[PDB]
Amino acid sequence: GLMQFTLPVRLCKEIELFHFDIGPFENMWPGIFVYMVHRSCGTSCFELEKLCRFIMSVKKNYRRVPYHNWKHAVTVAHCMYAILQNNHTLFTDLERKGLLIACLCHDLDHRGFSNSYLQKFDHPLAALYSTSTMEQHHFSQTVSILQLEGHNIFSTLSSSEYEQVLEIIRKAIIATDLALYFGNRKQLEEMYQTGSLNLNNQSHRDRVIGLMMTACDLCSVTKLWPVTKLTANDIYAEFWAEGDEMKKLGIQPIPMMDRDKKDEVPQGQLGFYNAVAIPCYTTLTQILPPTEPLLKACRDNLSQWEKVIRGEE
Ligand SMILES: O=C(NCc1cccs1)c1ccc2nccnc2c1
Ligand SMILES: [Mg+2]
Ligand SMILES: [Zn+2]
Repeated sequence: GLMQFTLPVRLCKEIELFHFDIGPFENMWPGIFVYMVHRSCGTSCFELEKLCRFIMSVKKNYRRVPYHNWKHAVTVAHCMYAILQNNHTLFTDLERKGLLIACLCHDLDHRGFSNSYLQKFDHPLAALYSTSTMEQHHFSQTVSILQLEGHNIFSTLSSSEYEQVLEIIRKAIIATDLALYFGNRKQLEEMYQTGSLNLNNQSHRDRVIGLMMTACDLCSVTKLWPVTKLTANDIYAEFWAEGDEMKKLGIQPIPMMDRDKKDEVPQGQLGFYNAVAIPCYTTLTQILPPTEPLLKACRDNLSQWEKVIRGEE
């Protein structure tokens, strides 16, 4: 009960900021996550024996892939933490619980390949789940880990609260499918401008939670430039592995994924910030004004990519 986690001073201050980097010390990340659940949720939300056992089993089931790894899990959980702490009264006790667990679990057992590559490979997961293949898998893996003896961190919830928390986590993990972002954001942009957006309307909250999930998932573009630039490397390490695996199926991959076409990366990053990142954080700032720093940092990184193109770095 009286056992808090404390970070060193600098982490303790920086962790409250959207652009916080969780750092290179793997052994500190579970502590960081627990610190965030205790501050976001309460010391009371989870039995700490079970939370620790849940965290270390989730970590075990992330793979040693360049980007879609444990560090990404905790980085995405941190971004959700910054949004929840900056919007303290807009979210239920159940949503703050569910959403940080959703983020930590959102890419469980990722192999570093797009849904498109699973479909073209004809992977068994593609037979089992026709759309949002990896994301239906990540939710399935979360439910598997929650069911291990000693891991049900939600055990103290009523029957109905339990079903609600697993529904929040399912929708939240499905929403990380970028293919669903475009429709979701458009619907949110219309609802906001026509003035019909209503946070007491569940269908509306669901959509807003989807946007948050996309925003947290992409939060690499919202870091200080050296973090953004060095994370892009890991992201492209995966894209190029997949491009290589496409060429092994006798399919020329899209330029983004072709390691032969590295030159085109800066322009591809511009399109990504323009088509995806900026619209995402713009719409999110409109619905949740206190998330303006994510839109600001993203605009800043777009400009850095423009400078890279103009040969200035
Ligand atoms: O998923 C990416 N590109 C393919 C698609 C975009 C939209 C729908 S499918 C992508 C591209 C570039 C990134 N740079 C940074 C972070 N995340 C990134 C993610
Ligand atoms: Mg994912
Ligand atoms: Zn992710």
